[PDB]
Amino acid sequence: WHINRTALNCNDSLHTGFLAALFYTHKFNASGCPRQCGTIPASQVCGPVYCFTPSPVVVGTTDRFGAPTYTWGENETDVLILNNTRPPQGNWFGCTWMNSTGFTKTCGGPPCCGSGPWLTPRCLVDYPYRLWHYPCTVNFTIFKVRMYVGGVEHRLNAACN
Amino acid sequence: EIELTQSPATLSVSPGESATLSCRASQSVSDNLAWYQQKPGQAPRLLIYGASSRAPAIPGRFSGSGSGTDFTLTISRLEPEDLAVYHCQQYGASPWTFGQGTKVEIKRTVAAPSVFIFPPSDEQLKSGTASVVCLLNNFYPREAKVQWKVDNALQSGNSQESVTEQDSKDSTYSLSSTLTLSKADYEKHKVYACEVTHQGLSSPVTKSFNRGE
Amino acid sequence: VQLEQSGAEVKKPGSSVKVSCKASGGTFSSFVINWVRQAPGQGLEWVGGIFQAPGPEREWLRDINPISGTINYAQRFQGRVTMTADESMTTVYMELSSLRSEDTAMYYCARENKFRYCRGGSCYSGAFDMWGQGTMVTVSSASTKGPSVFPLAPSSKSTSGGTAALGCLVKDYFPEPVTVSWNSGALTSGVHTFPAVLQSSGLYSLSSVVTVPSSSLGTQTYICNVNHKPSNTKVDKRVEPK
Ligand SMILES: *[C@@H]1O[C@H](CO)[C@@H](O[C@@H]2O[C@H](CO)[C@@H](O[C@@H]3O[C@H](CO[C@H]4O[C@H](CO[C@H]5O[C@H](CO)[C@@H](O)[C@H](O)[C@@H]5O)[C@@H](O)[C@H](O[C@H]5O[C@H](CO)[C@@H](O)[C@H](O)[C@@H]5O)[C@@H]4O)[C@@H](O)[C@H](O[C@H]4O[C@H](CO)[C@@H](O)[C@H](O)[C@@H]4O)[C@@H]3O)[C@H](O)[C@H]2NC(C)=O)[C@H](O)[C@H]1NC(C)=O
Ligand SMILES: *[C@@H]1O[C@H](CO)[C@@H](O[C@@H]2O[C@H](CO)[C@@H](O)[C@H](O[C@@H]3O[C@H](CO[C@H]4O[C@H](CO)[C@@H](O)[C@H](O)[C@@H]4O)[C@@H](O)[C@H](O)[C@@H]3O)[C@H]2NC(C)=O)[C@H](O)[C@H]1NC(C)=O
Ligand SMILES: *[C@@H]1O[C@H](CO)[C@@H](O[C@@H]2O[C@H](CO)[C@@H](O[C@@H]3O[C@H](CO[C@H]4O[C@H](CO)[C@@H](O)[C@H](O)[C@@H]4O)[C@@H](O)[C@H](O)[C@@H]3O)[C@H](O)[C@H]2NC(C)=O)[C@H](O)[C@H]1NC(C)=O
Ligand SMILES: *[C@@H]1O[C@H](CO)[C@@H](O[C@@H]2O[C@H](CO)[C@@H](O)[C@H](O)[C@H]2NC(C)=O)[C@H](O)[C@H]1NC(C)=O
Ligand SMILES: *[C@@H]1O[C@H](CO)[C@@H](O)[C@H](O)[C@H]1NC(C)=O
Repeated sequence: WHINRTALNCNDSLHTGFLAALFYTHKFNASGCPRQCGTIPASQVCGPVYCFTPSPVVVGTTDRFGAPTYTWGENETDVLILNNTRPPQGNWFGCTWMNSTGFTKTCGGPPCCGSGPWLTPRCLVDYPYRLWHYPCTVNFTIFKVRMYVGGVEHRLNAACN
Repeated sequence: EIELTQSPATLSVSPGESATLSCRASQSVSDNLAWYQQKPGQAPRLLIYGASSRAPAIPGRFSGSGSGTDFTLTISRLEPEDLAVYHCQQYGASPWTFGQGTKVEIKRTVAAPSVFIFPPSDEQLKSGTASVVCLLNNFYPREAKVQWKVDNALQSGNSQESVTEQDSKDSTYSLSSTLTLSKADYEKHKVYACEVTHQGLSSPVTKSFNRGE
Repeated sequence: VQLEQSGAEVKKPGSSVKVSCKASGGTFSSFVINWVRQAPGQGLEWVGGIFQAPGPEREWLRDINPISGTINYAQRFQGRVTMTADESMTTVYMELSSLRSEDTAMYYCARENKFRYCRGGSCYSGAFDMWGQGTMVTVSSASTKGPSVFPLAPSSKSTSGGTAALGCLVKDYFPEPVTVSWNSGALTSGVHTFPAVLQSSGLYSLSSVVTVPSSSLGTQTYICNVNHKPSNTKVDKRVEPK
C-alpha cells in the first residue's frame, strides 16, 4: 500500500468545495442535507476507493492485469479492480468512491435494496471517508456491530440514524 | 519576486478585429497564469486561469496561450463592451504578482474636439479666486495638448486637467482643463486663452475671451 | 454566491483601517480570501490571503495538500496588515496599520479555490475567481469639507453651430465622492462629469458639463444637482446664460 495508489483525478469546476473536503474533515449543517462491482477506470475516480466485505477495505490503483501502479491514477491504463478484494466466500460485497466531479458512486451492496456500504436503510459501515462520500450522515450514531457472512465473523462500526 | 511585464501598454482596436496582449514573466511560472478584465469603474473579473483554461460565462473570443514565461491573451472579434484594462497574474511562486495592465480602447475615426472656454463666475470672484475652464469635447484619439495664455504669457504649473473614460456609444473622449488664479491677478489681465493641439486639427485652435467684455 | 465589502473609509496618516468582506449565499469555508489593492491609476497588488479551513487536516495527505500556512502576507505589508475571519466563516477582515498616503487605493477581496482540480499527486488553483466590489480607502490629512458649486455659464464662447455647452464647477471638497445629476436626472445624455482632480491643497475639484441646443438657452432651465454625502451637503445650482 502507498499514497500513490490513490487515484487523484479530481475536478471541482463549480467551486463546491468537495475537493477541499478530501484533505480536511468537513462536517455538514442541517441545511446542506442495484449494480455489481467490476473494474472501474482510474480516470473516473477521485480520492480513495473503499469496498465492504461488510468490513471496509481500500482498493489501490493497478494496471489492467492487477499489478500495482503508483501514478495517482493518471495513467490511461490505470484501473481499480474492485472484484479482487471480494472474499472468495460470503455473499456480501459493495464499494463506493467519488467520481471526478464530486458525485458519490456506488456498486451494491447488501444481498437484497441497500447499496455499497449501507447495511440497512438506517445504517452504513463506518470508514475514514464516510463523511466525504456521505456528508448527510454526519450526525449518525456509531454502534459496534457484529455480522456473519460465509461463516466468518466481521467486527465493525456502523453509523445509524 | 516574479516580475510580470505586460506589453503593449495601450491597444487601440477596431470593433470586429483581434487584440493580442502579451505578458512575460522574469522566471518561469509554468501555466499558473491568469487574465482579468476590468471594465471602467468595475472590479476585476476573471477571464482565464491556468494560462488557457477559460472561466465560466466568459465568451469564446477570449483565449490565453503559453507556458513558462511568454503568455498571450487574444480577443478575436472585439466588441465595444470589451473596453477595459486587462491584467495578468502569476501564482506559480509567492508572492503573487500582477502585470501593470494593458488598456484596450476602441479604435474609431479621428475627431477634432469642440473647444469651449468659461470665464470665472462672479460668485467665485468674490470668494477671492478665479477658475477658468477650457473644455475639449468629444474628440478622438485621447492625446491632446492644452496650453493657457494670459496676456500671451504662457501659464505653466497652475492648471489641472481631467479626461473622461472613452464613451461607450461614441468611442470619444472629453477633456476639462482648469486654470486657477487669484482674484487680484485675474483682474490685472485682459486676454485669457486656451490653445488646443490635436491630431484632428490642422493647426492649434485658440479659444479666448477678454475679461469684462 | 457574492462578495460584499464594507463602505469607503477616510483615514489620517499613521492611523488604521479595518475592511470587511462578507459572503452572501454561503460561506468562505475551504477558500482563500485574498486582498488585492489598486492605487487610483495603477496596477493590482496582492496584499495577502487567509485560508478558511473546513476542519482538521487529514494528515495522510499532508505532503500533497497545496495549503502552505493559513495566513500569508506580501513581504511589503508584513508587520502592519492583519487578516482575520469570524468563527462563522462568513466574514473576513483586513486591518492595515500605520497608514500612509501611498496606501490610498481601492481594496478588493477575492475568493480563491486552491482545490480547483488535482491530477498526478498535486492540486491546482482556480485563480481569483470571485471579487468583491471594492472598498475605497483614502489616507489624507485633509478634513471633511463640502464643495462650492459655481456655474459654467453658456455664452457665444461656448457654442458651436447650433449647440451650446454649460456646466457646474464643483470646487474644494474632501473627501471623494460627489454625485452630479442635471435637472434631477431628466437629462443624462450629453453629460460629462469629469474625474475629480486632487489639488495641492488636498481638496478635490470637479466639473460637470452638458451640451444642449442653442435655441434652448433662456427657455430651458438647467440645474445641476450636486450631492456630497460625506459632508451632508446638497446643492442645486441654476446655470443660466452670461
Ligand atoms: C502507463 O502504464 C503502462 C502499463 O500499461 C506502463 O508501461 C509499463 O512500463 C514499465 C516501466 O517502463 C515496464 O516495465 C518493464 O517491464 C519489463 C518486462 O516487460 C514484459 O513483461 C510485462 C509483464 O508481463 C507479465 O504480465 C503479463 C500480463 O499478465 C503476462 O502476459 C506476462 O506473461 C507476464 O506474466 C509485460 O506487460 C510486457 O509487455 C509489453 O512488452 C511486450 C514485449 O515488448 C509487448 O509484446 C506487449 O504488448 C507489452 O507492450 C513485457 O512482455 C521489464 O523487463 C523491465 O525491467 C527492466 O528495467 C528495470 C529497471 O531498469 C530492470 O530492473 C530490469 O532488469 C530491466 O532492465 C521493466 O520493469 C512495463 O513493461 C510497461 N508495461 C507495458 C504494458 O508496456 C507505463 O510506464 C505507464 N506510463 C506512465 C506515464 O507512468
Ligand atoms: C459524475 O457523476 C455524475 C452523476 O451521474 C455525472 O453527471 C451525470 O452525467 C450523466 C452522463 O453525462 C448525465 O446523463 C447526467 O446529466 C444529464 O441528464 C440530463 C437530463 O436532464 C433533464 O433536463 C434537461 C434540460 O436541458 C433535458 O434536456 C433532458 O431531456 C432531461 O429531461 C440531460 O439533459 C443531460 O444532457 C445529461 O445527460 C448527469 N447528472 C447530473 C447529476 O449532472 C457526472 O457527469 C460524472 N462526472 C464525470 C466527469 O465522470
Ligand atoms: C509517488 O508520487 C510522487 C508525486 O508524483 C512521485 O514524485 C515524483 O518523482 C519523480 C521521479 O521521476 C520526479 O520526476 C523527476 O523529478 C526530478 C527532481 O530532481 C530534483 O531534485 C533532486 C533531489 O534533490 C535534485 O538532485 C535535482 O537536481 C532536481 O533539482 C527532476 O529532475 C526530473 O526531471 C523529473 O521531473 C517528480 O518530480 C516527483 N514529483 C514530486 C511532486 O515529488 C514519486 O516518484 C512517486 N513514487 C513512486 C514510488 O512512484
Ligand atoms: C472539469 O469539468 C468541466 C465540466 O465537466 C470540464 O469542462 C469542459 O472543458 C472542456 C475544455 O475546456 C470543454 O471542451 C467542455 O465543453 C467543458 N464542459 C462543459 C460543458 O463545461 C473541464 O474540462 C474539467 N476538467 C478540468 C481540469 O477543469
Ligand atoms: C447534526 O448534529 C449536529 C450537532 O449537534 C448539528 O450541529 C448539526 O447541524 C446536525 N447536522 C445536521 C445534518 O443537522
